[PDB]
Amino acid sequence: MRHLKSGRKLNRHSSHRLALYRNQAKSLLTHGRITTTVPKAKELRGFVDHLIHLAKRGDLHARRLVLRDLQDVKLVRKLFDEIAPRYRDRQGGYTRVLKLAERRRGDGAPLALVELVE
Amino acid sequence: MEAKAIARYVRISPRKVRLVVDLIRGKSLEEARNILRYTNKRGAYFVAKVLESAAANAVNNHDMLEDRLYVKAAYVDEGPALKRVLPRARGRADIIKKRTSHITVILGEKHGK
Amino acid sequence: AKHPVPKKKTSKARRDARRSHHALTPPTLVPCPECKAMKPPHTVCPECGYYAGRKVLEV
Amino acid sequence: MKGILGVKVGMTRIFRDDRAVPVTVILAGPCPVVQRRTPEKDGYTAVQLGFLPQNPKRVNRPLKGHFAKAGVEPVRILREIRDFNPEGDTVTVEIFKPGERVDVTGTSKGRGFAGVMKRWNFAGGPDSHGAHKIHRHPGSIGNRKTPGRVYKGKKMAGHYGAERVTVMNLEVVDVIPEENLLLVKGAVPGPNGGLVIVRETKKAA
RNA sequence: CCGUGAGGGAAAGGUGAAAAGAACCCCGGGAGGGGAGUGAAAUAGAGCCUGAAACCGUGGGCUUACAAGCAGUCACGGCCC
RNA sequence: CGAAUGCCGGCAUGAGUAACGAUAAAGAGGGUGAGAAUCCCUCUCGCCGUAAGCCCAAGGGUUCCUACGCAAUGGUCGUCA
RNA sequence: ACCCGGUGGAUGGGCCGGGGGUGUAAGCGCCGCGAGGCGUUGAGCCGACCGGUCCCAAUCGUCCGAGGUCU
Ligand SMILES: [Mg+2]
Ligand SMILES: [Mg+2]
Ligand SMILES: [Mg+2]
Ligand SMILES: [Mg+2]
Ligand SMILES: [Mg+2]
Ligand SMILES: [Mg+2]
Ligand SMILES: [Mg+2]
Ligand SMILES: [Mg+2]
Ligand SMILES: [Mg+2]
Ligand SMILES: [Mg+2]
Ligand SMILES: [Mg+2]
Ligand SMILES: [Mg+2]
Ligand SMILES: [Mg+2]
Ligand SMILES: [Mg+2]
Ligand SMILES: [Mg+2]
Ligand SMILES: [Mg+2]
Ligand SMILES: [Mg+2]
Ligand SMILES: [Mg+2]
Ligand SMILES: [Mg+2]
Ligand SMILES: [Mg+2]
Ligand SMILES: [Mg+2]
Ligand SMILES: [Mg+2]
Ligand SMILES: [Mg+2]
Ligand SMILES: [Mg+2]
Ligand SMILES: [Mg+2]
Ligand SMILES: [Mg+2]
Ligand SMILES: [Mg+2]
Ligand SMILES: [Mg+2]
Ligand SMILES: [Mg+2]
Repeated sequence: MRHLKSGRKLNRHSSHRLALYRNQAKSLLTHGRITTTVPKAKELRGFVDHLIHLAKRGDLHARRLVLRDLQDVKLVRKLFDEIAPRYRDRQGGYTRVLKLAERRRGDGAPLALVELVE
Repeated sequence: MEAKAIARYVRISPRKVRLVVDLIRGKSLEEARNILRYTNKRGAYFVAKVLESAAANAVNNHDMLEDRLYVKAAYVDEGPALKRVLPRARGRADIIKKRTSHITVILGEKHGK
Repeated sequence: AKHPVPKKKTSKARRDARRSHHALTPPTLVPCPECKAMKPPHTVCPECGYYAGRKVLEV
Repeated sequence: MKGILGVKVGMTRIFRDDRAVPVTVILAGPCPVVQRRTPEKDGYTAVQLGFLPQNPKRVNRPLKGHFAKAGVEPVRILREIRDFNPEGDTVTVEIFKPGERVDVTGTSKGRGFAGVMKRWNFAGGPDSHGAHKIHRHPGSIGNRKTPGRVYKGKKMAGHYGAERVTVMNLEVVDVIPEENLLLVKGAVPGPNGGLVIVRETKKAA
């Protein structure tokens, strides 16, 4: 077994896997589009969406609970004042994932793309 | 008429390549071309290179109407290996042999009938 | 090199008789919507393949 | 021998004459008899049933809407009952009065490749003292030059679970004919949502 | 090359008569091929005379998925030449 | 010459199998390039910090610096060394 | 492998509701010299469980597949 459990283990342990996401996030919300392994992305969605949804509701407490994952004032700023808006009338899926048709060579990893919808 | 294009001494192990040289035997050079481009195997690359080369020979030297030829024959042959040394535990030492291939890809002209 | 070991040199027969499986399969390809180029399904093809969210095109 | 099909809602203790506890809610939805396999055209007696209605058309061709009851054919007509002959139309649920006894047959939980000692409760090894990478092995498996083989049924690790399993003489606590619901006594196999079937107890009857 | 040292101690010869050692064009980042050209000969093309056997292939003929095997042999039978 | 756990060389089998050498850890953007998980740059993350940092001695002997380069060497890749 | 989906669709992700687990977040106000305490407040946060919802993704397509020997 290891049935109804949900949540990829990415050949990484706690602190790594976590600090990993926080780095995918920071990237994704700075460049709007990132390219990674299909799986590393299929997870990124929820971690970010949350960050973004916490932005809409965007008050002080939200500014902070969000900061906990980005640590960076700027950007955290650019997210609440220029990203959050674009989605105020959108409920759900503030993030997209599109698979690429080519695989990293001398490794062969299936790739994907990740951009903030809209 | 037909046109071959043999890539000699390609540093890579046969059994590894024969794999793909088998994915394109007897096919539309258009078909092949495609398959290779999208095949997760180091071999793909090398076969392509050759394939695309006989394609050229077909056109340029034997007049063959590109868009009308297939892979009449293909097949990779074993070339002299590279005996390197792999040190083992307890002063053992082994001979790892880096093999090498001779990839042949000859072309033929499809029906036209 | 140790405890369990191969009792007999496998016959050329049985050798290839086991590799009867290693046979590699051909990729799964389909024609791109726009460009008359061939490409594997459900993928933002290598030639502007897709609509809406940027299709990482060749423009 | 009363048949019937049903998923398996969930579990929960109840209360009766003090002495609380302990049932497995399972719904024996309307089961439209879609065939009645005769001992003449078939050799034995039974009743194809069909469950979950559904299928706004994923239903290829074969379908078999033949019997004027194939109401948009159910997802799992799967299984007949055997030596059962209803009121020639849809099995109620009220086929069951409380206090009766039943038998549930279900697809057990899938435990994939299971080590010995779950699959068979083998004693395992000694966590300390000697030990050495055999903390969970099957130990020995045979004798020396005679027999020189291993018993046809020798227990070992492998796929374990996700097999048709049946638990008997389960007491029928209750039944809500309104919601097709049916309550029993915990012991019923499979996961939630998985399909199960309910016969009358083979105990005697 | 091995050994601190005394000392141990290998493997490795051959294009052609003459380099005439392959201009130039094509594929290729190269390597490598394909044409062209030299030559009596190019599977004499320089990891070069002859190039055997193990071993790895590609193609064709016969054959094989209810069959018990020191693998042959002796009979009949098909199929291919 | 068919046998000497014979000698020398070559090629098989196990096998695409065990491995790929500390569980300190990675992610992304932009370059260059025929070709980038592996090279340069930038941001983020992690590790050492009585060293996983500095200065000497021994030993090593061009490994230093720079330009041009990847056949081989690098346990993958390599435009890097 | 098996099973269920693939937009004429609730399959997964987000989101919302509910369970559930923590034990009453931050900010502000008041009391205390201060550590603190009180209120706002059972708050805040909240994986997996039960549901709802097309906001993101299952787009578009391709290849196989019988036409039944003889009394
Ligand atoms: Mg799971
Ligand atoms: Mg930690
Ligand atoms: Mg040593
Ligand atoms: Mg399971
Ligand atoms: Mg024990
Ligand atoms: Mg132990
Ligand atoms: Mg023994
Ligand atoms: Mg030439
Ligand atoms: Mg000669
Ligand atoms: Mg001579
Ligand atoms: Mg010779
Ligand atoms: Mg037979
Ligand atoms: Mg015989
Ligand atoms: Mg003798
Ligand atoms: Mg020998
Ligand atoms: Mg093995
Ligand atoms: Mg293994
Ligand atoms: Mg391994
Ligand atoms: Mg290493
Ligand atoms: Mg030097
Ligand atoms: Mg240097
Ligand atoms: Mg290398
Ligand atoms: Mg190494
Ligand atoms: Mg370069
Ligand atoms: Mg340089
Ligand atoms: Mg869903
Ligand atoms: Mg909730
Ligand atoms: Mg507070
Ligand atoms: Mg709806």
